[PDB]
Amino acid sequence: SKTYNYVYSSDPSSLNYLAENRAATSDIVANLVDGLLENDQYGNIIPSLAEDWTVSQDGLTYTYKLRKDAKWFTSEGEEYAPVTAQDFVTGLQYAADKKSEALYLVQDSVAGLDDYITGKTSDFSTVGVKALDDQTVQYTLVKPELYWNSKTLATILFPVNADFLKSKGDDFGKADPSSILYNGPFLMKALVSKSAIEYKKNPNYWDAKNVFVDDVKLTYYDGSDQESLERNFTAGAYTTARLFPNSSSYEGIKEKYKNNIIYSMQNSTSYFFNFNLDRKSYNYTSKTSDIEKKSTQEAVLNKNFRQAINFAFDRTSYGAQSEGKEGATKILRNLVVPPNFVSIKGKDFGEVVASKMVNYGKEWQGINFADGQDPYYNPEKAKAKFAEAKKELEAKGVQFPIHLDKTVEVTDKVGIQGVSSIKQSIESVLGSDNVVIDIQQLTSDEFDSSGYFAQTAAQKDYDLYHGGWGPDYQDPSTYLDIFNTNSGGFLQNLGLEPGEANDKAKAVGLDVYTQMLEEANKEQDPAKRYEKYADIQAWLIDSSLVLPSVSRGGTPSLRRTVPFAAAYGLTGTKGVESYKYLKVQDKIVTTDEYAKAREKWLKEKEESNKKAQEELAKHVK
Amino acid sequence: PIVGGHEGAGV
Repeated sequence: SKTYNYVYSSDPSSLNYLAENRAATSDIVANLVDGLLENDQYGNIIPSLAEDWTVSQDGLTYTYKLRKDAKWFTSEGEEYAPVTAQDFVTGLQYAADKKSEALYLVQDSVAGLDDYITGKTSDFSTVGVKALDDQTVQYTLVKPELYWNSKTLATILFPVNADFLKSKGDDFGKADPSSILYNGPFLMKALVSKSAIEYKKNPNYWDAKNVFVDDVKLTYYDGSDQESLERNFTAGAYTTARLFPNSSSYEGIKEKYKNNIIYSMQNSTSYFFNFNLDRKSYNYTSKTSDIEKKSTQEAVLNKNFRQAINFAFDRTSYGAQSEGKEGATKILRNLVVPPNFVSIKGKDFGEVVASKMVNYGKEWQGINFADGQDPYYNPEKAKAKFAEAKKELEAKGVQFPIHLDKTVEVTDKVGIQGVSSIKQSIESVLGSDNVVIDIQQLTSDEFDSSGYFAQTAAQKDYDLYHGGWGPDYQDPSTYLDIFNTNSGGFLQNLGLEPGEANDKAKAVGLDVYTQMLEEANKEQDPAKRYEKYADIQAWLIDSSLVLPSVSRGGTPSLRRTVPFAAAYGLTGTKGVESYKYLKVQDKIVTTDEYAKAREKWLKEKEESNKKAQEELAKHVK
Repeated sequence: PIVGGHEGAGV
């Protein structure tokens, strides 16, 4: 048998793929539960549980034919029941009943669903998902969505068996392998907190022929032993290893692996800093008085202040802390929407956003949003913005310096160097009599409960947050909706709760942002629609409510995985997340071999995508 | 979905 061995860092809060919007859950369930469609190696959307599908000529009705040989299994591998179309009716109703955190993906798209979720109706037979027979699911939409099929790669549209769901009650989806059923490539054999995630190939999976590893073992990695990755790889214990050029170890490693260091491409997951606009929890702070806390509360609502932070934040120095001097810029991402995520009459989205920035102020003149460079850092612009902020804020009684708390895990040595760099650059440019970045080193429980796994905005315990978004479907709105005041998935990280915008949301203009989103969403012509979302992204950059930082990818590794064997997806959770298709080999891949494989994949991908787009028309009813 | 983990795009 063959085995993939590496590491993981995020324990899931649950396995509830219908209720969670955290990647800590979907990164796991991607390997355990299939939906209607999935990805091939080229980012095409291809059959999964659905062997075929059609869309009506008006674009409102999608019908899917489920393959007859797909079954549910228990975590121990026993057969439970065949997958049926009713499981998709059950899944959507459960997501609605449980108020899933990812409901924005469907609540405004599926006919009747918003009425059902909000209690206007009580009858799920009025909602636009139907099992026409055991093999046929039909969805009915409120308006056409060319990106609807890409949404089926997100877990809120995955199926669940109603008898299992009822049998399990509130035990369904807990962090225990027996809490869900399995119809995907793997069964979950071990899920041990701060220790291990282990998968075993399901030999009875409908597509077992495309699963080339029999075992996947992930060891918990808390960040305190970055050298262990290469150490275990060289000892034959890991299949891959991320390299850390800053380390004292790197000298000899690059000697030993001169011809094996491989750099990945930057991908569509985007990270950014944001501010806590309505902080309620001060368990982790270096502020000693209520006047300091109210001063920071006022500062983060001031646009000039946020812009000053933005221009003072040296992205190159930050990237260098994990990538080294040479590679510091390889991970930089300057928009939330990746610059080539869509195009508008051949022009990349990011070049359209760039063309719209000077309109928002002359401080943006010449800005370039391409990946892999820092267009923000500018000490003279930062100091000028801060001087205007300070006059506005001082008149409100605000006291300086403004203290900003940033958390980091105490074991996360590389992360600690990263946040140290942000402290150094901001304070160097603006002056530590004006701004102080207070780093709070937290235990795992402290770090989880104050940030990523906090369950309410009031529990967020920081002034500055560094999080990110992985796209759920193929449209700029997957990213840009996350700050909307009605239902934005990233509102709680800004200290705001979805619902009516409060005075702090209105102070920073997120109500206007939300109205812009609603108007852009009405556009169905892709070029016009994307241009409206480009305006929205430009507004957001100018607001400096996010400070774009880095992407995933762009990092050095050693590898015994086969290049470009795994699925790839621009959006959704059935590409790199899945260990289906992935292959392992005996030879450590060389840089030259990887580059030859990459150029081959890049060329095949364009050809493959063009044929996939031609195939689309055959599916129109 | 929401992505977290360590600091930035950390392991």
